[PDB]
Parts: sequence; C-alpha cells; structure tokens
Amino acid sequence: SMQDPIADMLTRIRNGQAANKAAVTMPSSKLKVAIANVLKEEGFIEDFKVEGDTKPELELTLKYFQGKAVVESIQRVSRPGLRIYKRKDELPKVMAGLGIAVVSTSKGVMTDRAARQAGLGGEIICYVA
Amino acid sequence: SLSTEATAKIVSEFGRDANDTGSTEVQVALLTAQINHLQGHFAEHKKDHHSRRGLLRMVSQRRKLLDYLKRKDVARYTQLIERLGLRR
Amino acid sequence: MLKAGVHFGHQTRYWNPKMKPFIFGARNKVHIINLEKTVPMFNEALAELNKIASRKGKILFVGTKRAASEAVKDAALSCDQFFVNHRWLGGMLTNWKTVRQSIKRLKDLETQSQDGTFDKLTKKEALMRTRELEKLENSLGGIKDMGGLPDALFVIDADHEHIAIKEANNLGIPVFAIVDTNSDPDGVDFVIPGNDDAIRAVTLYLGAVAATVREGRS
RNA sequence: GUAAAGCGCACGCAGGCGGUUUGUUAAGUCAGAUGUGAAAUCCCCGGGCUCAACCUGGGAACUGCAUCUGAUACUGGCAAGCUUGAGUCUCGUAGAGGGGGGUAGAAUUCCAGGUGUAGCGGUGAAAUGCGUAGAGAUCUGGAGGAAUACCGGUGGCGAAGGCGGCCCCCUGGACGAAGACUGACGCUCAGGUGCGAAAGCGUGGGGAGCAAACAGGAUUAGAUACCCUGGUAGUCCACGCCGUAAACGAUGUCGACUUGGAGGUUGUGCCCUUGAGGCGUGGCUUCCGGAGCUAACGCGUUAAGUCGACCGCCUGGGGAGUAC
RNA sequence: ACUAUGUUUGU
Ligand SMILES: CN[C@@H]1[C@@H](O[C@H]2O[C@H](CO)[C@@H](N)[C@H](O)[C@H]2O)O[C@H]2C[C@@H](N)[C@@H](O[C@H]3[C@H](O)[C@@H](O)[C@H](N)C[C@@H]3N)O[C@@H]2[C@@H]1O
Ligand SMILES: CN[C@@H]1[C@@H](O[C@H]2O[C@H](CO)[C@@H](N)[C@H](O)[C@H]2O)O[C@H]2C[C@@H](N)[C@@H](O[C@H]3[C@H](O)[C@@H](O)[C@H](N)C[C@@H]3N)O[C@@H]2[C@@H]1O
Ligand SMILES: [Mg+2]
Ligand SMILES: [Mg+2]
Ligand SMILES: [Mg+2]
Ligand SMILES: [Mg+2]
Ligand SMILES: [Mg+2]
Ligand SMILES: [Mg+2]
Ligand SMILES: [Mg+2]
Ligand SMILES: [Mg+2]
Ligand SMILES: [Mg+2]
Ligand SMILES: [Mg+2]
Ligand SMILES: [Mg+2]
Ligand SMILES: [Mg+2]
Ligand SMILES: [Mg+2]
Ligand SMILES: [Mg+2]
Ligand SMILES: [Mg+2]
Ligand SMILES: [Mg+2]
Ligand SMILES: [Mg+2]
Ligand SMILES: [Mg+2]
Ligand SMILES: [Mg+2]
Ligand SMILES: [Mg+2]
Ligand SMILES: [Mg+2]
Ligand SMILES: [Mg+2]
Ligand SMILES: [Mg+2]
Ligand SMILES: [Mg+2]
Ligand SMILES: [Mg+2]
Repeated sequence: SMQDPIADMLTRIRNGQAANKAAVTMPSSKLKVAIANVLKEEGFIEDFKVEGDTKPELELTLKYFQGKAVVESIQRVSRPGLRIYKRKDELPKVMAGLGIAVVSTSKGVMTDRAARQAGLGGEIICYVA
Repeated sequence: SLSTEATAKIVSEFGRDANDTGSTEVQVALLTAQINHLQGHFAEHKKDHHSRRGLLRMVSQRRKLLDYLKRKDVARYTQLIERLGLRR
Repeated sequence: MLKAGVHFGHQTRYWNPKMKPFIFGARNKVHIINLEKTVPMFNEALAELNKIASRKGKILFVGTKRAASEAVKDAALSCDQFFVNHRWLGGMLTNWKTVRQSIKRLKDLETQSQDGTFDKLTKKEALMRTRELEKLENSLGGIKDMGGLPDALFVIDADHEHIAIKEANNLGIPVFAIVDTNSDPDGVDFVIPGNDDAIRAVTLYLGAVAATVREGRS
C-alpha cells in the first residue's frame, strides 16, 4: 500500500520512458528531489520542478536521444524489504562505470563515483544505466 | 442503522463541536452505539452471518481506533473506555 | 496551407493512437488532421524526394485502391517514374530476383503481341497468351523498366499498402507515405498526414510529388 | 493461469513493511584510528635441496570482532506537526446481499366424485407396469409438499461459498456529489478465529416431484450399466455436526504507474436538456486489441506489463496426499 | 438403439 515511494518514482520514470511521455509527475519528497537532482546532473533527465505548496508535485522532464529513452535501465536496489548498505571500497559500478549508482551518504545523495571521491559509503538507492 | 438523530447526539456529546465527526472518540462512540444496537438483532437472528460480518468489521475498526488512541494519548483513552463501558 | 478543405480524417473509433500528434480535435466522431503540422512534413518529404531525384533515383508510386489507381498511374507517367496501381505482389521488392523473371516474361509477350509471332499460331493458345499479357501487365506494367530496386517509395495509404512499406523497411528504402489517422506511422521514413482515399486529396499529393521529382530531374 | 506450486474465503494477534515536514538522538549505516584476528596453511616475490615435489625468508592476506572519535543523507528511536493514504459525518442511489414471518399463481402427485371407453404408458423395438374391479382422456371439489415460468440480460448483489415469485419486519455492505472533521490511525499476516456448495451425520418434523440403494423388464457373449417401469435414504424445514469440491479466473492481498476501440450496469457535473441528446467525471462489469510479457497458448489499465510490501506454496514421475 | 478385442521386440 505505497510502502516505497522511491521505487514508485523510479517506476514512473521507467514507465514514462517506455510510454515515450514528455514528463512524469508524482508526489514530491525531499528524497525524491535529491534523487532527481542526481539524475539531472548525470544527464538522465532534462529538468524537474517541485510546483505545489502543501502537496508538492515533483514533475520530471524525460530525455530522449535519437528516438530512444536515455534511461535504458533504472532499478531500485535498497528496497524497504531489504536494505543495501555498501562500504566505500565495495561500492557498485553500474555498466562498468557507464551507469550510475545513486548512493545516500552521510554527506548527502550522490553518485557512486562522487561517493568514491568523497571516501564515503552508504545506502545504494538505485542503479541507472 | 444508527439514525441521524442518534448519530447527531453522539458526535455533539463526544466531540468538540457538531462538526467534529472525525475525532477518534466520536468514531469509537459511533461504533460502540451501533455494536450495542446490533446486539439485540443478533440475539434473535443468530443465523445472519452476512450481517455479522458488518458487525465484526465495526468491532475490528473500534479496536484499531482504540489502539491508536491508547498509543497517542492514554488519558483520553482511559477516559473514553470508562465513559463507554469497554474492556470486556 | 494550399490544401485545406479537401481532406478530413477517418472516424474516431478506427484511429491509431500513434496518430495523436497529427490529430487536431475530431469534430463529430471524425478526426481532423492538423494541417499546420501537415505543411512542414509534406514539404520536407517533397524536399527529400527532390534530392533523391537529383541523385537520379527511382520513385515508385504505390496506390492500389480503385479511387486512386489511375491517379497514381498518370502522375508517375507524367513524371516518368514507376508505379504500382493494382494489387501489390508480395515480394515485389524483397523477392525481386523472382519477379524480375516475371517482368522479363511480360516484355517478351509485349514484343510478341505487337511485332512477334502472335497471330501465326493456334488461336486458343494465342488468346491464352493474350489474356496472360494484360494480367501480367496490369500487375507489373508500372515497373517494367525499373531494372532493379527503386530508390524511393511513395505510398498513398500506409495501412492499406502495409506490405510494400515493410518490404521497403527491411530493404533500407525510404518510404514517403500519406499516413491517415487509422495507420501506424512507424515504417514510414517521412510521414505525411492527410487523407488516403479522397480523390482530390490524392491527386493533390500526386501532383505535388510529380512536380517535385520533375524539378529534381534537371 | 495451463509444466510442481496462490490456502475455498475472510477477520485478525505476534511478526514484516510503512505517506509527508521539522527538530533531536545516533541504534542501524558510513568514515578514520587503535587493539586484536597464534603459528602453520593459501597467495606473491625470493632463497636451498642437480630439477621438481619438498623445505624455507619476507610480504600480502586473514574479507572478522571489539573499542574510541567523527559523519547524519537514508532506516530506526523520541517529540511536534501536515495532508495526499486511511477513517468519520451530512444527502442520495442501485442491488436474487443476509435473517425472520406472511402470501399468490402455475404445474405435478394423491383423495372423492361426474362423463366416458378400451386401451394407456413406455421404447430403437419391446417388455415389466397400469387398465372392464372403469384405466388413460376430460370436468368439478379437496389435501399436501416442493420450486418460483415470463421478466432474465458474458444483468445485479455478496469476502468466498452463494443469492432470483410477491409483501412486511430486522439488518450488512457498496457507490456517487459537495463539503466538514480526525490526522498515518495504514498494508500484509505465521499461529488463532470465523464463514464455507454438494454429499454425508445426529435429533425432531415433513415428504408432492425427483431419486443413490434396491426390485422387476429389456439390451448384451456377459450387463452388478447405459434404456424402461417402480422405488428407500436423501433432496425440504429447525437445531447441531462435518469442513471438503475442477471451493476455478486452475490467476493471494494491498498500492502505484503504462497507448486504444466497442459495449453493459449504476451514479453524478455542465450545455442547445430542445426528447431517451452532446461534452465530462466516478464505481462495477464484457469483448477485442497496442507496447510489453510469455515456452507457446495467451494476458494485455479488471495484466500473466513495469514496480514495491507481506503472506501462502513448489523442487522429477510413481510410492503418496499414503503410512505412522 | 446397442458389439469387444488386436501377443513381444528391432533396424
Ligand atoms: C476480464 N478478465 C478475465 C478474467 O476475469 C476474471 O477475473 C476478474 C477480476 O475482476 C473477474 N471480474 C471476472 O469475473 C473473472 O472471470 O478471467 C480470465 C480467465 C482466463 N482463463 C482467461 O480466459 C480466456 C482464455 O484463456 C482464452 O483461451 C479464451 N480465448 C478467452 C478467455 N477470456 O482470461 C480471462 C480474463 O482475464
Ligand atoms: C449523455 N448520455 C449518457 C448520460 O445520460 C444522461 O446524461 C446526463 C447526465 O450526465 C443527463 N442530463 C441526460 O439526460 C442523460 O441522458 O449518462 C452517462 C452515464 C455515464 N456513466 C457514462 O456511461 C457510459 C460510459 O461510457 C461507460 O460507463 C460505459 N462504457 C458505457 C456507459 N453508457 O456515459 C453516459 C452518457 O454520458
Ligand atoms: Mg494437469
Ligand atoms: Mg499444475
Ligand atoms: Mg483463490
Ligand atoms: Mg486481513
Ligand atoms: Mg499482526
Ligand atoms: Mg518514512
Ligand atoms: Mg552507530
Ligand atoms: Mg630454487
Ligand atoms: Mg601483513
Ligand atoms: Mg595467521
Ligand atoms: Mg535520522
Ligand atoms: Mg527520523
Ligand atoms: Mg491537530
Ligand atoms: Mg493461518
Ligand atoms: Mg463453520
Ligand atoms: Mg445438504
Ligand atoms: Mg439429516
Ligand atoms: Mg430410474
Ligand atoms: Mg483442496
Ligand atoms: Mg463455485
Ligand atoms: Mg488451487
Ligand atoms: Mg486481449
Ligand atoms: Mg504467467
Ligand atoms: Mg490422510
Ligand atoms: Mg482380452
């Protein structure tokens, strides 16, 4: 009964890309906004905005290249039924470095590459290839 | 059952105002009134299993509301149950 | 604009959901093509047709419905290009090495009929070859002189001539199709929204294409 | 789903999981340090036995554990909230939803009588059977039980099992419109509890029709059957058991998202309501079909697609859902 | 109307 809003956000992206939709809207949370920030900086989504005051709606602008969805694979890793925490030396490399692993560290949400530079581990939120 | 006047009396007497119909005390009191009212019906119609299901739904809802009220603030919980005649 | 009034799309119930970008708010259970989006795509289709005609390419005009058979034939002949106005043969393009033998047979009977041995032989088998001729000519007359695969394919109805489109798709031949609201604009390389059955619309498309390839041959 | 595998269905304790914001904590998590992680073994560079095996130096490793210090994004704890999830109230709607009473008409059977007469009944054909002791047919009256023709509809309601003549009484749920209220009160659920077709069982009634068993007649090589003529339990009612079905959508529940078309049923908003209409918006339903999925069949917004939570279950066929 | 059956084992 909606026990994983993060996986819901990833599914909306995955289903929106499969449906070739321009944008996907969803209820907003600061964790979703943090994840959307990482996706935008990595180039997987064009943009996002958080319109709304008391019930904010985060809406992401999906990105298509040559008629194909930019996000080919987007997969939740640390689900509520099974949490995944990785130390710095065992952070995952997605698509041999061509993808990103969104990681929640004590210094914020970043990529696996950014977390490796910062020398931190944390929760593996998702893989984005 | 639980006619409009009976419902209106309960919410006024267990709620803050006449529009405080969503308070846990009002909801528990409304469920308690219907559960007590249906007691006579099921004494006569002991084979009315389909209606029993609605009654047991009321009992389960009241139990969950009471657990929430106990967890939130026990003082109102203890006050409510003695005012309604609960805990067996 | 230069084309309004003539064409209005099919009924809503038969609409292909992949035609939504080109649909402009069906009026009364009948879809209306967005002509504002029709004008640029049609121009770029014509522009590309001009370019390959400049490369001296072959344009095959494929319209098989009765209301557009003659229009396709005259337009292709006027712009001295090839056409298929009757039943498309499955494998006209993909099975060319077999249909090539068939147009060869058609050409031999053409010489036989006009100038060869066609009345110096038994009459029953004579008109047997006669009746074979128009059959073989009304199916392959428009492509007698291809000599190979065409370089472009202009289609009047995308879904009706779906066989030709996917024959071109797997062969790598660009497709310029008049895709109506009940067709899938997937195999078409250059989608042109608009009617696929109205006589005025089809002749208008064909006249524009016939003119454009003529200027491309200069 | 069909290969083994979704409990028959539901409620629900423990457990697992849990919307959104702020603060705090630092349990999980992460970082660093220190201690320890025996040696041997393994591995990497070497060295010595003529080589190798073997022996051996050094190092890496021992992926662990504990302590201290720090980080605070996430999860957890605590506190305060918020409204989207969930629930309450107001008005209305449809329904074979349930329980208890009453009642109506048709028909069957039986009982009595009138008319009337030699067949009736049954089958593939027959016979058993019924009939001159008066059948069958027809008409009148009466008794009794059971079920509710048409409506009736891939119609509706119910968690499932199931539920249809009509009327009354008691009663459950669902849905819609507009608001107001409470303010995660939620989801799932091992054990547990409840409901749960038919058959069956117990007690007491009832018994028209049908009918296991049984009997007779046929059929047949045989016929412990199919068919015919009868016919007991049972089918009905009350109460109490049983607790199983191809209890099936062979598809667990909950939530989210993802092209369409044609209907049905039931609300509701606006507009030319001009009239059953047009444009929306809900709930529940049927068919087809796109992507996608699938071994294929096929499913396809009511998914068997894309995901998340929890539960149940499977691990070749038999032996065996059997023994103990 | 209504019949039943078709020995074992190969390329
Ligand atoms: C409306 N969905 C239907 C579903 O409905 C079921 O679940 C719904 C849940 O709400 C219920 N409302 C409904 O009452 C119930 O029946 O039942 C299945 C049964 C399944 N054997 C299959 O049959 C198909 C066959 O597999 C196929 O061979 C045949 N061609 C067509 C059949 N539909 O497809 C249907 C179809 O998926
Ligand atoms: C105007 N025609 C109809 C309307 O009738 C009424 O509309 C107005 C009220 O709104 C009244 N003023 C008017 O007098 C009356 O005629 O009721 C709705 C009911 C709605 N559930 C839906 O069902 C259809 C749905 O499309 C779907 O549920 C199903 N597939 C098929 C249903 N017929 O579409 C019809 C349709 O819009
Ligand atoms: Mg089987
Ligand atoms: Mg199976
Ligand atoms: Mg089931
Ligand atoms: Mg439950
Ligand atoms: Mg529990
Ligand atoms: Mg949370
Ligand atoms: Mg700690
Ligand atoms: Mg050596
Ligand atoms: Mg070392
Ligand atoms: Mg050691
Ligand atoms: Mg915290
Ligand atoms: Mg917290
Ligand atoms: Mg408050
Ligand atoms: Mg259990
Ligand atoms: Mg029971
Ligand atoms: Mg029974
Ligand atoms: Mg009995
Ligand atoms: Mg019998
Ligand atoms: Mg079973
Ligand atoms: Mg059933
Ligand atoms: Mg089963
Ligand atoms: Mg289908
Ligand atoms: Mg499947
Ligand atoms: Mg047993
Ligand atoms: Mg034998």
